[PDB]
Amino acid sequence: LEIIKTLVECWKDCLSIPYRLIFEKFSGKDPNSKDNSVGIQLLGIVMANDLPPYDPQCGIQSSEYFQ
Repeated sequence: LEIIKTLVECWKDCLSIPYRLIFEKFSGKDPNSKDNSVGIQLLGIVMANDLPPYDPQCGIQSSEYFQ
């Protein structure tokens, strides 16, 4: 996570932040799995910078994403 944080923070120039894999990280079910933690932490990293969440024209409708 630290490596990725510095990677994103340093190259804020040509990095198309990819969703539709962060999404599946926190789009889990089965409330007995610490598996959406990775997606939450990745979104927290991307939000630690000034990077907009969900960058609309990259996939899923905002409704399902944020739900």
